[PDB]
Parts: sequence; structure tokens; C-alpha cells
Amino acid sequence: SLDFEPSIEYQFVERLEERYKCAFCHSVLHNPHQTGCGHRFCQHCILSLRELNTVPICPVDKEVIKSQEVFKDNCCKREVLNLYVYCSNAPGCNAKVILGRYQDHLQQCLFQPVQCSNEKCREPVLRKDLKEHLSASCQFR
Amino acid sequence: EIQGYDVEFDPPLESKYECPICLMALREAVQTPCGHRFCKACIIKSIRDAGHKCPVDNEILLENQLFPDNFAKREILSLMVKCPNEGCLHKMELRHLEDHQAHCEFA
Ligand SMILES: [Zn+2]
Ligand SMILES: [Zn+2]
Ligand SMILES: [Zn+2]
Ligand SMILES: [Zn+2]
Ligand SMILES: [Zn+2]
Ligand SMILES: [Zn+2]
Ligand SMILES: [Zn+2]
Repeated sequence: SLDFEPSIEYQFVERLEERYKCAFCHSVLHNPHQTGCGHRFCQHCILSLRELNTVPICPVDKEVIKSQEVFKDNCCKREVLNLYVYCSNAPGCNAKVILGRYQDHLQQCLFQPVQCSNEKCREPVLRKDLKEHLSASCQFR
Repeated sequence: EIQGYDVEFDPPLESKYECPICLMALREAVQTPCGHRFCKACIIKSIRDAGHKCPVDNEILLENQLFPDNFAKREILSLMVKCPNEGCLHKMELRHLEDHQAHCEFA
């Protein structure tokens, strides 16, 4: 497992060291690949570089990226997915989760809004309290 | 044989740059498809002696699958070390260590 959705802006426990940022998109590496020049890029950013200028040159060295020497940085991929980020339920939840299981935490996190197990119930509810809306507070017992 | 760097880094070397075979800073570091770094010399000796496996996770591994990890090789050589000579307090980046020892006072 241990994947993340790169579109989200995460708030990291410790400040994101630049060695874990892509050399082109500058975001946190998603499926990092290293090139022969010693630089890391997201997977969709290497191909994006490949679509342009024919020879995808490295944004830093300007060294020409020889596709035989490009490889998946599966070790760097693991160090990134083990970085700790604060939970999306910003103040309520105190959980420091790893990025690779961020999406799995929200599926169980008390304070992420669970819309109600009802016909209609446009009530705004938290996971902690939805059993407490089936309790007496929702409009069905 | 050739194992790793024996030089005492100025801050401690981080685990991620330590060779699981020789327990030293990676020398001409290479990475495996399962995502583990070794020295080039250490890992191919193990391939020759132990077989086609990654010693950390027993995943299949052949010599050609190794790619050089030039990102770590740069960071490691950028790490600052002490010159091991008796009485010398010179700290330099690891890449300059033999530059200093060539004309180091205490030798
Ligand atoms: Zn990128
Ligand atoms: Zn480069
Ligand atoms: Zn949470
Ligand atoms: Zn309700
Ligand atoms: Zn080694
Ligand atoms: Zn391995
Ligand atoms: Zn010295």
C-alpha cells in the first residue's frame, strides 16, 4: 500500500526537506524517479519533461537525461511516504499520521464529518457523534 | 576488500546513508528495485557469495538491476568528516578529505 493523493496540500510535522521535493514541480515527490544526474522527479513530471524539447534535459544540471539511466527511486519513495503530517481535521484531531496512510486515517478519524446514516439528515455530523445522533439528537429516536 | 567510508562524520551519519553490509557510509552507492542502498563493492560480493537476493528482504536481485544512486553519493560526499590523523582538528566535506590529508600536518 502506502500511496498518497498528490493533489492535496499537506501540513508536515517537520518542515519538508528540499531533498524530498521534485526538481521540476517542487512538490513532494510522488512515485519518485532518479536520473543519471542524481536528481529526483515525480513520475508524471519525468514523462512531462519527455514530451518537451525531445531530449528531456534536467532542470538543474541541464544534463541530458539518458532514459537508460533513469530508475524508480523506491527507497526515496519509502522515506517520503514515512513522513509525518498533521490531520485534515485541523485543530480537533491531534493525530500525527504518516503520509502513506493519510487516506486510511481519515476513514477512521473521529473528527472528520460523516454525513448521516439516514434518509435525508442534512445535519452536519462528526464520526465521534453520529452514533450520538442515532442516540437521541437526530430526528429518528 | 573495499567496504565503505571509515572517517567519523562531523554530525552522525544518518541511517539512510549507511550500508547494511559493511555498516559504513555507502561507497559508490547503488540502489535495488526493492529500495535498499548498498556499496557497489559490498552488494556484488554478496551476490557472488550469497546469491541473487537482497540481504535486507530476500527479494530477488540481479547485478544488472542495480542502478547507481548518485543523489545519495552526492549528499554523502557533501557530509562533513574529521581527518582521522592524531591531533588534527580539521573538519572538511568528505569529498575533500584526501585533498586535506595530502598536505595534512600530522601524519
Ligand atoms: Zn514533480
Ligand atoms: Zn540533474
Ligand atoms: Zn484526524
Ligand atoms: Zn442525523
Ligand atoms: Zn558496504
Ligand atoms: Zn531489499
Ligand atoms: Zn588532518
